[PDB]
Amino acid sequence: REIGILTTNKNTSRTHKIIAPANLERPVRYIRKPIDYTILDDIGHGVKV
Amino acid sequence: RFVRTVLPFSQEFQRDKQPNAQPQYLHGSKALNLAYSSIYGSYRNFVGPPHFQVICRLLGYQGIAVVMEELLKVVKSL
Repeated sequence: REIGILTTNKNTSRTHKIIAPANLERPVRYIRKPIDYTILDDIGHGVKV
Repeated sequence: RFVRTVLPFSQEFQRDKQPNAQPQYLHGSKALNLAYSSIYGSYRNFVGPPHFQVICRLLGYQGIAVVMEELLKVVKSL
């Protein structure tokens, strides 16, 4: 009890060397599409033509 | 490791007189007394981990706590 008056807990914890997510990042297939100029109209004061 | 300094600034320890008795009371025979003194003479010129661990074993926990509190009071005064 006497040494305990001057004692505090330690913020020590254990974690694995490497931790991975539950779901990995799967690759996404590439699809060719043409240039579209009507994608920024819905944001801001756009103009529809 | 701790080693002694030079040009001491304090000489007021005035320790108590050493007790003297028959050789038997201290390390058995006279021949044994010289060997042990020589063996332990290497620890006189420094203070290190071996001294600290022996202090911990002898003082237990009450000695550590009281020493720590007194040192805190000394720091407060200084």
